Amino acid sequence: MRECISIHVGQAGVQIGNACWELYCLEHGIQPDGQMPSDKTIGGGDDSFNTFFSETGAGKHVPRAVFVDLEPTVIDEVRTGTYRQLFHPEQLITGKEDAANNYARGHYTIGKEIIDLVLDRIRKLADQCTGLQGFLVFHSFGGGTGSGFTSLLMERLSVDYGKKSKLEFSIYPAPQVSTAVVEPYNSILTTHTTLEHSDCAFMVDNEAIYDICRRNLDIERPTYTNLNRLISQIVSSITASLRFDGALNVDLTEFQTNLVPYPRIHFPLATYAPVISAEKAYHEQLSVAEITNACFEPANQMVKCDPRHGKYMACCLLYRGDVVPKDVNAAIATIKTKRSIQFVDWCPTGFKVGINYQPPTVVPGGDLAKVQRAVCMLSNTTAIAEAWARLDHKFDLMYAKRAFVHWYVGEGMEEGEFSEAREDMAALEKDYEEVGV
Amino acid sequence: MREIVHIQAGQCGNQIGAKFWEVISDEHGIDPTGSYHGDSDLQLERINVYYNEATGNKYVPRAILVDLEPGTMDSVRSGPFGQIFRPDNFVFGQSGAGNNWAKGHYTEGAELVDSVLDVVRKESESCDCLQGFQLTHSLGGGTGSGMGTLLISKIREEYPDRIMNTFSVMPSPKVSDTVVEPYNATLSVHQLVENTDETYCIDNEALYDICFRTLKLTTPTYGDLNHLVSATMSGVTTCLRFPGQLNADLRKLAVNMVPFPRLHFFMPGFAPLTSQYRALTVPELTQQMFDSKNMMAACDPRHGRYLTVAAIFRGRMSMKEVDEQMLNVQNKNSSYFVEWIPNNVKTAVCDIPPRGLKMSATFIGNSTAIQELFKRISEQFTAMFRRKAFLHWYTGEGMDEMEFTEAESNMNDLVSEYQQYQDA
Amino acid sequence: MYTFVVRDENSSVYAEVSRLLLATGQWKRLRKDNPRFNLMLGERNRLPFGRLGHEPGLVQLVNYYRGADKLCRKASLVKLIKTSPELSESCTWFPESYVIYPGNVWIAKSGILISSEAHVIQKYLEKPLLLEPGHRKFDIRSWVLVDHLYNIYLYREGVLRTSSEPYNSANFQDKTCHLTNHCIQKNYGRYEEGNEMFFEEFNQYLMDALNTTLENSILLQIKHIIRSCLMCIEPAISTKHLHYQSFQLFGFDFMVDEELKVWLIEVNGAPACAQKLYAELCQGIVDVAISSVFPLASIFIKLHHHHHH
Amino acid sequence: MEVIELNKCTSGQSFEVILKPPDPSLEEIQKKLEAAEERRKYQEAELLKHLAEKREHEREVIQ
Ligand SMILES: Nc1nc2c(ncn2[C@@H]2O[C@H](COP(=O)(O)OP(=O)(O)OP(=O)(O)O)[C@@H](O)[C@H]2O)c(=O)[nH]1
Ligand SMILES: Nc1ncnc2c1ncn2[C@@H]1O[C@H](COP(=O)(O)OP(=O)(O)CP(=O)(O)O)[C@@H](O)[C@H]1O
Ligand SMILES: Nc1nc2c(ncn2[C@@H]2O[C@H](COP(=O)(O)OP(=O)(O)O)[C@@H](O)[C@H]2O)c(=O)[nH]1
Ligand SMILES: CC(C)(C)c1nc[nH]c1/C=c1\[nH]c(=O)/c(=C/c2cc(F)ccc2F)[nH]c1=O
Ligand SMILES: [Ca+2]
Ligand SMILES: [Ca+2]
Ligand SMILES: [Mg+2]
Ligand SMILES: [Mg+2]
Repeated sequence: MRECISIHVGQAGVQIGNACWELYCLEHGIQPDGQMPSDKTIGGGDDSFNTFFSETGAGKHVPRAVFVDLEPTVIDEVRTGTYRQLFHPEQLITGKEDAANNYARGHYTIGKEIIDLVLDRIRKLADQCTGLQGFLVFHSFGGGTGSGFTSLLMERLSVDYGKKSKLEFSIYPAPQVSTAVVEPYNSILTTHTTLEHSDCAFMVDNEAIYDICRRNLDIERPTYTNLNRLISQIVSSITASLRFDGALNVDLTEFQTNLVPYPRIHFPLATYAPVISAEKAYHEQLSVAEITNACFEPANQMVKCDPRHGKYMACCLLYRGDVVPKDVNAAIATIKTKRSIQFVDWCPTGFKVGINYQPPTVVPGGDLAKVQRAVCMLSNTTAIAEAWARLDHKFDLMYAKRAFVHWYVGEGMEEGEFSEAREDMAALEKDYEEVGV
Repeated sequence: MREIVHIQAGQCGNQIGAKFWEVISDEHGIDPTGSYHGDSDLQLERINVYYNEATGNKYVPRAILVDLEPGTMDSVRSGPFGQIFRPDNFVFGQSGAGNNWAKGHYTEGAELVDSVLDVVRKESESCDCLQGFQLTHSLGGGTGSGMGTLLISKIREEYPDRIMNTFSVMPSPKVSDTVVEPYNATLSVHQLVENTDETYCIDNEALYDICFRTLKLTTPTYGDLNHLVSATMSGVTTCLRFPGQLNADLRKLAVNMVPFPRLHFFMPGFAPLTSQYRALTVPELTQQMFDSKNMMAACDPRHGRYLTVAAIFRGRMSMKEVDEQMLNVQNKNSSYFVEWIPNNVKTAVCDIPPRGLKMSATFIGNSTAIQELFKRISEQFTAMFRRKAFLHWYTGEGMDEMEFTEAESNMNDLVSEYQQYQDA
Repeated sequence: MYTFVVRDENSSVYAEVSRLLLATGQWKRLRKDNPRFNLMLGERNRLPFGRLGHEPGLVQLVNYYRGADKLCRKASLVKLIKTSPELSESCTWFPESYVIYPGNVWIAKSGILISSEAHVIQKYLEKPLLLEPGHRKFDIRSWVLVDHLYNIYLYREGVLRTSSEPYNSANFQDKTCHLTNHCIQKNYGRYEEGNEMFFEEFNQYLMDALNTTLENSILLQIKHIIRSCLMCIEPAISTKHLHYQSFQLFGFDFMVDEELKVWLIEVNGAPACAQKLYAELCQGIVDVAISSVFPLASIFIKLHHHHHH
Repeated sequence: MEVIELNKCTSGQSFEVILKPPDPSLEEIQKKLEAAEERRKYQEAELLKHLAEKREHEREVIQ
């Protein structure tokens, strides 16, 4: 096997990390103390789950995880929480003073004094790896640490680990659950500086997850805990091919090959069904057809957009539970004739199906009901550029007036880096249309 | 970033300042002698923000008391919660400042300033992570205005990266001690434009009107005005003094409220206005806190546009109903919020309500309408200054007319700058 | 109190819809670039559909169906018809049309060339129906309103845009007898006012000259074409289950031949109404398309037909 | 509609179905981190140069 290191930068990164590692532990039967009874080779192994967990002589299974945050309070709740024994203290890195929702403060000012420490703690994990693949980086677009320090990290990782892949799990800003007003700036700035350094990036619009929690889980005012437990189910779906026996998406390089033919256009749209509430008394269990068909409804997408007015470059269906190849092919046939699924001319109109027979694991006392079968579609569609236009428009409105800019400049950053980063986004939007129209 | 250092300068500063520690000590369950007698752990979870822990498990305010005469600081020590303050932090001169900015800033206050800074340095030294400073003062008098703005300048030199916020009571002829207040305020505003991250513009005109018109008090005392200020000061300080999952410090807040550096003069507000039995519904709080009648600065927000709004609700209510009601006023009065800062109204809800009330809301608005305040003081200034009236009091302390002309020009610049964004 | 924006100034139709909304006391107009609206009355080109339906607490509606340009451009309309099964290459109500990029009489269009020598090349209807007295060509315009639920509403008043010159087989270069557009004519107003005949008179002429009615001879075929065209593209454009909702007004241009067969010529995305009918249609757009979505304090015929097979 | 490269195992299976055929260096980073720190320390100098002038005006008035 080949090892994968997960990095969780900033509040959103950290708490989503929490959710994922809690879930990964349930999926692999690993307990809070770190023992895994079903594992028979004590002290090591080259199993599929060992890509995400290392092992010690006492029998503990240890996440290949590094949590970074420029202030203590969030990572302190990992240190004192249910999975405190799971991690070594060196994996959990914290500063004293945060980035104040300021990209420049996170990248340039406070980034510079912690970047070398973080790289060192990452090298401690990379030296336990017999054959490192690369990195899964979790962060927010809107936070200062999430935007600023992530982009600096991604720059240095390309230098120190040039041969390795880098995947992003990115939380795109939603006004309904952010108190930060300067997120458009932060989102564009990080996306400019991280673009050449990220091989495949999975965006998750908090707006989409929030309504899925309202509409389908009946949660009146979704918390971050509600959002994170749902995101982790999606993240797990995506990373299960790395952690379980299988032939589709077995390494980080195969994600880039299958999903990203055009390297700059490396933002695949995730869609996920079914999301069903545990408080729901009577639930009729959905079939392969119904849940596959649910992947082409915008209400289930991680980012709200319209795939009908765009073109696909690649599609991946990743099933969990009671699913057989012929029930999937039948559903794909039915769906092709009813819906608008137009591909680009140079790519084959087709689907890479992956199945795991183990049904989705659900966090006890959580919001999600147990299901017989579930699916996560991963599709690189040009419709997701809708997200960029929106973000870019908001940027343009504020930046025309130089609103909030002095804060960034005041942390050393140059005004020219705003328009420089916006032109890269202006180029990116234009790449999407050339491909999609 | 957790510890805040509070400073209170002059009669007004020390009065509203003493009420602040009266209100918040009650909310954090701290008695007049400094001992804890609460019930919720939430009362002690972020107690370090405003209190130092002392031997015997006593809580001592991180508060520095300043004046150029003993009078008001002897009243504070005699008053209901005066015993809780550290005695070393009572720093005072003798000869006063005679409502004279020059005396506060340049002559009398100069003599005292370095001893006040030593107490600041003392408090600042034993602070795990200092997030910034807050000052209470009036801009109308001598000490709070002159020495307060001098202290702000000296703190910025020694601590250039910490946040400096103020609670600045503006003068008004309606509530007026001396004819020279407009002079004192104009000289101070120029200081605050340069050296503060946020300034909470408490207008005494506005507090008076609220006591007169919308609270049926015929003869309002300073205590009646100070009741409204302490309720508001508790309000703006809640989100740091308690949780609830709000991961914010003064800088984070200042980054999201101040789009332009010079334009950081906020319009504070409070619902319901008190001096009750029926608790207000979420629609009433929302309509009231946006209501001009509940604004602590005497400006009509309809005459300006909001750059940013921050509303923080206190008590047990539906966050759904809050979101709905806050979205209802934006989407039905969208001309009064600038389009070029998307999503500029942000909101929080705290579970713990203040003393007396079952649910309240505190309003912090960075509206361009605040120009009306600075225009009013600029008019009062020019009326006197065009005949060089009362200037002898300042020139006798070594000031030149040039400095007045400058300060006049700087405030008229500030007003022009607010006008720019109101039309864009 | 709802809110809207106006981003089409030329639009004579939605100029009146804007006016009718304002004169109610329950709709406020905002600036062109204000995001906090309920209704967008949007531009023709580059309407930013990606920005709709993303404002918290606002139900957003727009007066255009995204992807409806596939029915309204001529080049795509031909390609839609040849590629869709629901309207095939053997489609009886569409003229034989081809695509080459920049009785054997044809017509080219996107400058209009009618010859045999010589964008889309289309089979030209050599023997059309000719109104008497006059011996002259016409085209019928019907206004269709598709709401947010995809109810297809045909407005009951259409109009014949007539030629005023006798139709000539041999003389192709003379454009005023072959092309029956309103601009090209302005004999401008000899027989009927502004070359505009309405559905009452045209029903009466048919009864007298041809012993039939408009409802039977022509309008059944129109309704079949409107329904067929719109249901074909419903999956591609429908805003059911979507985070913003759409409606749109369309204009369907028809041609009736000598043997009373109706032919589809063009679908019009941003259509202009006839002078008389503005008041009623623009009230109808408000009643059915806007007020359904946003309720305040029939002129249409609904098209639906579930034949079981 | 062809079902290609089917691989099966005890925990799952996977296949493809086709419906139709068709960086700056460590020098440059550590450079431009510091160039912002130069502008940061120039700005803080300008502040303490400006404040130094306020201090000599304060002495000039009392004198
Ligand atoms: N889904 C999700 N989003 C989050 C979470 N925490 C924060 N966010 C979002 O992230 C953005 C704010 O970024 P944060 O991650 O809090 O900021 P940070 O990385 O800690 O950076 P600084 O606060 O500037 O140090 C907003 O859009 C929030 O809604 C979380 O736990 N889950
Ligand atoms: N195949 C055909 N047979 C007979 N007449 C035809 C024809 N194709 C077009 N025409 C005539 O040409 C005229 C204008 O052409 P067409 O309707 O294709 O474009 P247009 O753009 O002028 C309509 P509009 O601007 O109202 O949408 C029509 O009035 C019609 O009578
Ligand atoms: N709201 C309020 N204003 C006050 C109070 N005391 C004084 N003022 C105002 O402050 C100004 C006088 O300043 P003061 O603080 O007495 O002078 P200092 O002691 O030299 O700072 C006048 O404009 C008064 O209206 C008070 O307790 N409350
Ligand atoms: C509603 C919330 C998300 C907390 C918010 N977003 C932007 N501003 C705010 C709210 C505040 N913003 C401020 O700048 C603020 C100032 C302040 C806070 C203190 F705790 C102490 C002193 C202050 F001056 N107090 C606030 O309550
Ligand atoms: Ca093992
Ligand atoms: Ca002396
Ligand atoms: Mg943070
Ligand atoms: Mg006094």
